Amino acid sequence: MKRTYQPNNRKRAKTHGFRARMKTKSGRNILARRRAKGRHQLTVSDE
Amino acid sequence: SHYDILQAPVISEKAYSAMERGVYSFWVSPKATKTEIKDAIQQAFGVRVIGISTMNVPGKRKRVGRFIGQRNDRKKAIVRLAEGQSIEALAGQ
Amino acid sequence: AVKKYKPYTPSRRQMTTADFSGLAKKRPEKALTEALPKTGGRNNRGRITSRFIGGGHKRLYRIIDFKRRDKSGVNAKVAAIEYDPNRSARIALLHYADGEKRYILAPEGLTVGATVNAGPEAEPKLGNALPLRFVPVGAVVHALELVPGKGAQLARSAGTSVQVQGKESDYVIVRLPSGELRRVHSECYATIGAVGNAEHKNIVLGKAGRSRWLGRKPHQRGSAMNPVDHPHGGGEGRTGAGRVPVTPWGKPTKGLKTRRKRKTSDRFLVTRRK
RNA sequence: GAAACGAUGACUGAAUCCGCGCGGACCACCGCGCAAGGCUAAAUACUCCCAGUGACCGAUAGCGCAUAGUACCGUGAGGG
RNA sequence: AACGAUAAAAGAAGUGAGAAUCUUCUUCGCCGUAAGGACAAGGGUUCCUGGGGAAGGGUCGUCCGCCCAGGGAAAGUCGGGACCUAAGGUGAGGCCGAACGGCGCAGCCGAUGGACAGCAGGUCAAGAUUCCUGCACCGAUCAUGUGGAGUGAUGGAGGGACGCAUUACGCUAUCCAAUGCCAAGCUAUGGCUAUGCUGGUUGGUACGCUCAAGGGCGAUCGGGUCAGAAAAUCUACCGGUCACAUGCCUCAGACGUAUCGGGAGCUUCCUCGGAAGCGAAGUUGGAAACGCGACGGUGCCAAGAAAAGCUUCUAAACGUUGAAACAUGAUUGCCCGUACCGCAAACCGACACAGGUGUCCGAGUGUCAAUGCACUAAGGCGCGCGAGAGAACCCUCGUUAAGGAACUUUGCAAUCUCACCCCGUAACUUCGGAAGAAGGGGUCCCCACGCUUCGCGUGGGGCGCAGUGAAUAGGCCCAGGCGACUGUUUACCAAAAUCACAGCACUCUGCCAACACGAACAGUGGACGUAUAGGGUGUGACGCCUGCCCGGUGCCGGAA
Ligand SMILES: [Mg+2]
Ligand SMILES: [Mg+2]
Ligand SMILES: [Mg+2]
Ligand SMILES: [Mg+2]
Ligand SMILES: [Mg+2]
Ligand SMILES: [Mg+2]
Ligand SMILES: [Mg+2]
Ligand SMILES: [Mg+2]
Ligand SMILES: [Mg+2]
Ligand SMILES: [Mg+2]
Ligand SMILES: [Mg+2]
Ligand SMILES: [Mg+2]
Ligand SMILES: [Mg+2]
Ligand SMILES: [Mg+2]
Ligand SMILES: [Mg+2]
Ligand SMILES: [Mg+2]
Ligand SMILES: [Mg+2]
Ligand SMILES: [Mg+2]
Ligand SMILES: [Mg+2]
Ligand SMILES: [Mg+2]
Ligand SMILES: [Mg+2]
Ligand SMILES: [Mg+2]
Ligand SMILES: [Mg+2]
Ligand SMILES: [Mg+2]
Ligand SMILES: [Mg+2]
Ligand SMILES: [Mg+2]
Ligand SMILES: [Mg+2]
Ligand SMILES: [Mg+2]
Ligand SMILES: [Mg+2]
Ligand SMILES: [Mg+2]
Ligand SMILES: [Mg+2]
Ligand SMILES: [Mg+2]
Ligand SMILES: [Mg+2]
Ligand SMILES: [Mg+2]
Ligand SMILES: [Mg+2]
Ligand SMILES: [Mg+2]
Ligand SMILES: [Mg+2]
Ligand SMILES: [Mg+2]
Ligand SMILES: [Mg+2]
Ligand SMILES: [Mg+2]
Ligand SMILES: [Mg+2]
Ligand SMILES: [Mg+2]
Ligand SMILES: [Mg+2]
Ligand SMILES: [Mg+2]
Ligand SMILES: [Mg+2]
Ligand SMILES: [Mg+2]
Ligand SMILES: [Mg+2]
Ligand SMILES: [Mg+2]
Ligand SMILES: [Mg+2]
Ligand SMILES: [Mg+2]
Ligand SMILES: [Mg+2]
Repeated sequence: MKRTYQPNNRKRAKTHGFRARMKTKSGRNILARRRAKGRHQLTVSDE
Repeated sequence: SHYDILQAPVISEKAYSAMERGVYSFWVSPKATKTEIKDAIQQAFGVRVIGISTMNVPGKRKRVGRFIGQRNDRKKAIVRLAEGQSIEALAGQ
Repeated sequence: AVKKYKPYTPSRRQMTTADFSGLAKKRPEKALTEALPKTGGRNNRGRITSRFIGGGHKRLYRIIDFKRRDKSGVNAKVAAIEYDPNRSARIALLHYADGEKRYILAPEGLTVGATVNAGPEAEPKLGNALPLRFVPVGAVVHALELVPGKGAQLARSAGTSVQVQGKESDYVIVRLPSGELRRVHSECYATIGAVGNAEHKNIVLGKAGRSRWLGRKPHQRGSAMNPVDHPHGGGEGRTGAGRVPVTPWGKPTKGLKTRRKRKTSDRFLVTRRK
């Protein structure tokens, strides 16, 4: 049957993207929080 | 400058056969405009170009031990000149 | 008056349709058709607000002018009577000797080819746009505005009449289709006559579908819902309220007045609607 | 609470030296005080980073890592 | 236990340390509106070549979608951008709000849509409307000539500009037939000796007084200021005038001619089999699109985007011995996308998983028709354990004496029925229906006759148990309960008598409406609607109807 994850480049970028995350204080707060954890993958646009 | 733009010649059965019909093939800087490439080849070889085509080429992703990585993305440029003009340093080849 | 249908499908007996044989078969004016997107009854915060709206045929808007003061003095002729989807009334096209084309609500009787005149100096015949005071008493009229030049806000849906009870102060006593009596500034324009279509009240929808073609999503009985969903929800069967009839939000329906208690307009209402 | 005093949201709004504000309702007396104008280092806090030390740990311990926020899981936040 | 669909395998030959699994040959079997082909989304080198074999492969592997290396992807014309706007997202100013922030006109972003110049072939081991060949096209800049006075925006107008069902005429793609044309060779096993058999049978471009259905069509003068902010040869009004049948205009496609390809095969060389060279014919008859002519015709009600490019007119402007416009020539041609998988072993499902995945193409014979069913072409595949056995028992199937629901909670299950033609057909009813009610007959082959052909009727003859001869393929009825009806629902134990429904009633709401979302005197829905409208509540087609009780409670109204 049709499963949850149904890949869509533009979806992913527009939703979990760097521009997206920067558009809001809470997403900015993710960015900083992640940087802090030392993630290789700051954000989806890093893939 | 000019010379910076032309990274290397393309070496392969294909490319040789191409130069044998007077058509040459260069590994270029990924950002290069086709006009920039045209002009560059002209200055570097004093050759008039009548036709170019280019192509961005994703570098092969390879692995060394546990380390997975990508090679540099490149760009291939194919040029064809007029007058059956040839380029010596790469014709004998 | 209405088109009927032999019962060749079950939902085709009761069904009826309007009479269009008097509508000049015309596409609306390219210079007068606006784009009307729909809304789910959703507002700029995205929430359903107006409840049970959706679907239905695609609609273009046809710009109308109600305040005819733009073209007062000069007169036009009736070019045609076309169909408008977003209004209960049929509408009609105007060709001025002036050269402009306009759209006005189309009143009961008024035929194609007639001429009509806006502005204070105009006869009490069908279609003329007069200030209220210049209207002979007891006249039948519609398209009444509530402020001079603001535009017709009263008597617009099909087959509706306003009957001037008669002059007074600066103002004129007016009879509203609800049966309510109102005071309206005599400087306000109006247009002579009953509204039209008029047989509209008699058409029969017939099949669920028809509701959907008119962009009306099905309407949900509270009693079917659940406690969590709505006051009338719950119980172990078909149940009768178990409390006063009440809206989703809890305020009493059936009988509870709602018009705001202290309001400016009140001293212009001479008799409540009844 | 017998509720002083500061503090404002609403309404209202006095004296300037024999004047003004306090002293735990409130009055007299006796005492302390000069509101509605501003800045100010020092002692104090913390520890990403640096150095020294240890009746701290030595590979299931010690940081999650003898390094990795990687592999891996998750659409994502995030976990690891 | 299991090795992931019961579509199926056999032999030879090769290779190799080792082969049921790899390679070749010959067959066999399975898909063929697909299990074939082409896009999109997604994936990311999985493509090609050469090598490898630890692990990954449900066995084995010498093989692979795995591992290593190297190659491979070419665009002025296809798709996106340098153009356009929709929902939506934004948004100086501006409107609100403890803060972060919420709105918000113009403008702007935003394809799933508008717009827009290239076709036919060839070939790498791997690319092709990109490269090569052949001949077109587009804008832009300049030169030479035709120039010989206009050019026309950031504003105006025209235009772009749109639905559903049905349908007439002409054509193409395309498929069929043949003692048409062309090419090859053979005589099998009783016969045929070609009149048998196999295969092929026109794509682009240009021109042509050849054919051609269909489709598009007002012109001009003048008047009116008041309409288009203003302007205006433009537009819209009003008026006048112009030989209705049509001609004015267009030419899907056809024929012809010429030319550029292609073309069955033929040849030659040769290196687990490719390389080049060559080249025949082009008929007549028939079928036929959802494609094209096309923005066609008719009918319907629920009444069917926007903006730019485009055409037209002035404003301003610079001109008016260089203004548009044309012809030829030269020049120029950016950016990203193109490999491969792409109904799947390469995407989503932890798997090389019986699931899921949007659009186009989708041949023949037979069958009333068909994208149905059987077989099949092209193409693709035999589903990555195998071999024997031929017990119980289990699953999926075939048939079954006599009986026929005796079974059981219940005919649950399984059978019977089954297509098309003709005959025939009840109660009941809202006169539509019930209805394919029920029931009976027919169906194949030959021959003659008639008719409108692919066909059918009539007559007579023929063969079998049987003639929709195999596959697709309704069992029917009588009588209740509930719901009127088509519809809807509990993803993963309930599809129903649930919900919705057309109809009906009560009630509120006079428009800054009631009502609703909101930090909020913002904004928004309601609704660019206006009481024949809108909200809330109950009832639930239709028909006959819908009684008694206002004490309690709630609503409307009263007032000492
Ligand atoms: Mg390119
Ligand atoms: Mg590799
Ligand atoms: Mg209702
Ligand atoms: Mg329920
Ligand atoms: Mg409740
Ligand atoms: Mg209840
Ligand atoms: Mg105080
Ligand atoms: Mg140890
Ligand atoms: Mg076993
Ligand atoms: Mg298997
Ligand atoms: Mg088997
Ligand atoms: Mg050997
Ligand atoms: Mg096998
Ligand atoms: Mg062999
Ligand atoms: Mg396929
Ligand atoms: Mg790619
Ligand atoms: Mg193995
Ligand atoms: Mg070997
Ligand atoms: Mg491969
Ligand atoms: Mg080209
Ligand atoms: Mg916003
Ligand atoms: Mg698009
Ligand atoms: Mg194009
Ligand atoms: Mg384009
Ligand atoms: Mg036809
Ligand atoms: Mg044809
Ligand atoms: Mg024959
Ligand atoms: Mg013989
Ligand atoms: Mg624009
Ligand atoms: Mg490809
Ligand atoms: Mg799974
Ligand atoms: Mg398998
Ligand atoms: Mg599968
Ligand atoms: Mg077909
Ligand atoms: Mg077929
Ligand atoms: Mg089939
Ligand atoms: Mg085959
Ligand atoms: Mg395949
Ligand atoms: Mg038996
Ligand atoms: Mg028997
Ligand atoms: Mg019995
Ligand atoms: Mg059964
Ligand atoms: Mg009958
Ligand atoms: Mg029958
Ligand atoms: Mg017999
Ligand atoms: Mg018989
Ligand atoms: Mg059956
Ligand atoms: Mg039902
Ligand atoms: Mg049903
Ligand atoms: Mg369920
Ligand atoms: Mg069920």
